[PDB]
Amino acid sequence: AKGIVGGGCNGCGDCSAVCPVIKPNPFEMGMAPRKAIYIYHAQVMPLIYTVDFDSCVKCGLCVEACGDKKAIDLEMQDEFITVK
Amino acid sequence: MHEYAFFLGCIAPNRYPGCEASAIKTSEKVGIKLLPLKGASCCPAPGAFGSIDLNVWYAMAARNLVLAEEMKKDIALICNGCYKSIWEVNHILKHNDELRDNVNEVLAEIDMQFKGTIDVWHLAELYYDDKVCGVQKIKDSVTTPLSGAKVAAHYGCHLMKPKKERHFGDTENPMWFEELIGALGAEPIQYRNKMQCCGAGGGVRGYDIVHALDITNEKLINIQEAGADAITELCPFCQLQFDRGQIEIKEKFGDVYNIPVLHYNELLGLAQGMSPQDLALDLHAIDCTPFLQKVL
Amino acid sequence: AFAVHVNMERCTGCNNCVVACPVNALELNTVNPSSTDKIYKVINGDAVILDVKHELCAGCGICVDACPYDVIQLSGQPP
Amino acid sequence: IEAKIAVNKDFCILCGACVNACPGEDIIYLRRDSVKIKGKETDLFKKIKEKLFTPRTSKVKEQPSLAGSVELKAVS
Ligand code: SF4
Ligand code: SF4
Ligand code: SF4
Ligand code: SF4
Ligand code: SF4
Repeated sequence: AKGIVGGGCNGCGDCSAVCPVIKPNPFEMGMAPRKAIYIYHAQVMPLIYTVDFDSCVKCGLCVEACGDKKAIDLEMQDEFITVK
Repeated sequence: MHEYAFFLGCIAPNRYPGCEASAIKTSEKVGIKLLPLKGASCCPAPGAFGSIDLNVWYAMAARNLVLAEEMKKDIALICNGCYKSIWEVNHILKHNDELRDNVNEVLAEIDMQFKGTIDVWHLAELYYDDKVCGVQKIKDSVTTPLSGAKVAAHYGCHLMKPKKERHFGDTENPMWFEELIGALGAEPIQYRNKMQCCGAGGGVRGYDIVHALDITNEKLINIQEAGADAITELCPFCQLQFDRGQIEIKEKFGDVYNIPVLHYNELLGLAQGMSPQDLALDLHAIDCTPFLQKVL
Repeated sequence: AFAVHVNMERCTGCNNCVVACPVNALELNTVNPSSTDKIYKVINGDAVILDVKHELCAGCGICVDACPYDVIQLSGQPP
Repeated sequence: IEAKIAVNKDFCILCGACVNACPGEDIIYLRRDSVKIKGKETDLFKKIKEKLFTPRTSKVKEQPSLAGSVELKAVS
C-alpha cells in the first residue's frame, strides 16, 4: 500500500540478529533476552517483528539488515482509527 | 530538645541500671530529654500477668498511662514487653468504649481517670524516626568508632508483632535495627532464623525453664555459627534471658558460648564514650571483656 | 544541585565554610555579581544551610575540605 | 593586578569537565564544532553530533526537582 513492491516483513530474523540492544522478554517472564526488534516466540501468529521504541537506540542497523524488503520504519507514530 | 516521660519498668532499674543510665545520658546527647515518671510501677508484665487476668492487666497499664497523662507528656520506653503492655493497652482503650468504661470505673476507686491523650514510643523507634533524632544524628553523636566488631541483633517479638497491630513494617526480615548498629560503626551480621523468640515471653521463663532455655539455645547456636561478638537487644526480658540463660545453659546443658549481651542503649553509650564502669557492665552474668578488648 | 549536611553537634562556628564556599563568594568577589544567594550562614554558633531546596551547591568540596574538624558530609547522590 | 583563572587552548580537549564542575554562573563558555571519526556515519550519529555541539555554560540555582545532578545553561 505504501508503495514498496518488494514486500514488508517475512520474519527472516536478520534485524534481531544485528540489533545490539538486549532486554528481558515478557513472554518468558523475563528469564530470556530479546533484542529491541523482536518476536515473543517463534510461533507468534503475525510473524512481523515489533520494534520496542522505549528501548531502541535508532542505531539503524536493523534497516540495513532488512535491506530491500524495507519493512522497518523507525519514525512510525501511534495511528488512530475509528470503527463502528 | 523533645521531652518524653521515661517509663523505666522493672528489669532495667533493678537488674541492669547501666541500661537506664546510658539511656538518659545518650538520649540527652542527641536531642531527647527523658523525664522520670512519678510513681510508675510494673507495667503489668504482658505474659506473667496478662495470662492471669486481662482486666487487671488493663487497669494497671491504664494507671501507668494516666500518670504520664497528668504529666502531659509522651511515654518513652526501652523494653519490648513494656511496650506491649503500655502501648497496646493505650491503643485498645483509645478505641474500645466498654473497656474504657470498665477501666474507668475501676480507676475511680483511686481518684484517677483515663482519657487517651498521649502516645507511647520505644526509644529505638525515636532514634530511628527522622523528625526526632535520626540515624544521621546517631552517627554524628558517635565518637568512638566501635569498628571491627561483629554484632548480632535480636529484635524480640513484642515490639514488631503482630504487624496487623503495629506500624513498624515487615516482620520477616527487618533491617532498621541493623541500621542503628551500623550507625555505631559495628558491622551487624545476619544469622539463621534471626526473628526467633528468645523463649522468655509469656511466663515460660518461669513455668518451664528447660523449654525456655532450649528455645534460647537454638538462637545462641545460630549466633555463634554466624560469628557474633555480642548480641544487641531492645528488651530487658530478652537481655535477662540471653544473660542468665547462658549460665543456666552452661550448668543444665554442657554448652559454652560466652557471648556478651548488651542493650542498644549500652552500646550507644560505649560509642559515645561512656565508661564500662559508668555502664555497670560488671552486673552482667557474661563477661563483656573480650568485646571491650575488640572495640577498645 | 547537591545536598550538604552539617553535623551541628561538633560545629564550632569557625565560619571557614561560609568564607570558603565559592557560591557565597559570588556576591562581593565577582565583577557584576550574578546571583546573591548564600548556602551557609553561622547562626547561634553553628553553620546553617539556607539552601534548603538544594538548588545552588555544585559539589565543589571547597567547604568539606575547609572545615578544620571534618563535620560537613557532601552527598553526591540524588536526595 | 592579576587574572584569577585562564586556559591554554593548545591543551584543552573540549571535554566539558570544567563546565560541569564550576560552581560559578557563566565563567566558562564551551562549544564544540567538529568531532573527528573513522567509520562512516549514522542518523543516530548525526543526532549525537547535534547534541554534542550545542553551546553550554555554568549555572547557579538550577531547578530543585532534579536535585542530585547537574543542569547547565543553554546558550543561544
Ligand atoms: S523486519 Fe525485515 S529483517 Fe526483520 S524479520 Fe522482518 S523482513 Fe526480516
Ligand atoms: S534501530 Fe533499534 S531495533 Fe534497529 S538495530 Fe538499532 S537498536 Fe536495534
Ligand atoms: S560543595 Fe561547593 S558550592 Fe556546594 S556548599 Fe560546598 S563550597 Fe558551596
Ligand atoms: S567550617 Fe565546619 S566547624 Fe566551621 S562553621 Fe562550618 S561546619 Fe561548623
Ligand atoms: S576541563 Fe576540559 S574543556 Fe576545560 S580546559 Fe580542561 S580539557 Fe579543556
